[PDB]
Amino acid sequence: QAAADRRTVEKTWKLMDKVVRLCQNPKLQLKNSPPYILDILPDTYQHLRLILSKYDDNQKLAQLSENEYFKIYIDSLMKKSKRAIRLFKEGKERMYEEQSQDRRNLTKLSLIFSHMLAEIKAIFPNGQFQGDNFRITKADAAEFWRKFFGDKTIVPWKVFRQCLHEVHQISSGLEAMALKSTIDLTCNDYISVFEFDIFTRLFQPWGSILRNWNFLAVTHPGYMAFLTYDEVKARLQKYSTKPGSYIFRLSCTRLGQWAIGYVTGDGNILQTIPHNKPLFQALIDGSREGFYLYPDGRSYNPDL
Ligand SMILES: COc1cc([N+](=O)[O-])cc([C@H]2N(C(=O)COc3ccc4ccc(OC)c(CC(=O)O)c4n3)[C@@H](C)c3cccc(=O)n32)c1C
Ligand SMILES: [Mg+2]
Repeated sequence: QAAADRRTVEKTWKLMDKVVRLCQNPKLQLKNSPPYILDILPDTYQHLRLILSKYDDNQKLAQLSENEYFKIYIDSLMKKSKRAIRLFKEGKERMYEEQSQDRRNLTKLSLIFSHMLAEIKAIFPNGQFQGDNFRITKADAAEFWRKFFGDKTIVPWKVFRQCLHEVHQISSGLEAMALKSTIDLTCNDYISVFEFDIFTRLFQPWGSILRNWNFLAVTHPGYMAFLTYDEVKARLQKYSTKPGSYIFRLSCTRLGQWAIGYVTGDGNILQTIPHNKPLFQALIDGSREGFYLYPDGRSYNPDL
């Protein structure tokens, strides 16, 4: 990780600007729906401009430029922005085909950028680095983080995996690789305390977290990962005549929280946020009551 001096941070601004120009192409017919690069990248430049404003003398810039998280962040942003630029160049006319693999990769990158924005606003609230004070929401998860990493804001994946394995054993590399793609929202091969917080909130309780993660995100056909409210309604339309069809999903706008969509006996699509109980438990309760019967339309619910 190169040092994050103002020259480097500015070089990243120019790259993001290219991505914004490329995404303004009308032939693209880009829909205003989260994650929306034309919101995320400008807001990211703004937050970076804020951070740099605070580190105004030369002993502050030495702090910021040497900040391990910030060094990693700026390097990711530059790599992801170069990737996006490469995507349009190599994708050429295939970028206007709203269903092409080139546009799907652009959507993948827009999620990442969105996750990176939420992270930096969390780690640098109001441009001031607060990474070592970040309060992990689940207490037993926070015990784990402080025990093995203490004050750190960001941790190499390999380090994180070995320490997690001491407490919750991973069965295989394929599992570890699926776990990585789940926890590592920003796809930078690191685990920040923000990503850890999102993960242990989604798949609580900590004491059985890997079982919960497998049950919800690996083996459950009802899991849909990131969808907007409208996208949930759209996907369930084909099942509006099959009450009990349901899916559950995440929101890139409100990380760390689950939502469920399901079809009522009348053929209506309702969506609900399970406040104050783990998702696997809401699904188990929901199944018994007769609401959550056919995950994504299949004919049986996965075995608890
Ligand atoms: C039971 O009533 C609801 C259930 C859901 N619903 O299940 O989607 C959504 C809505 C409500 N909205 C919100 O409440 C937004 O505030 C939150 C707060 C926490 C959230 C946690 C997770 C989550 O999903 C991962 C969402 C929804 C999202 O981010 O998309 C959250 N939204 C937004 C979206 C919206 C858009 C269009 C119609 C609509 O009614 N609403 C209501 C009342
Ligand atoms: Mg990461």
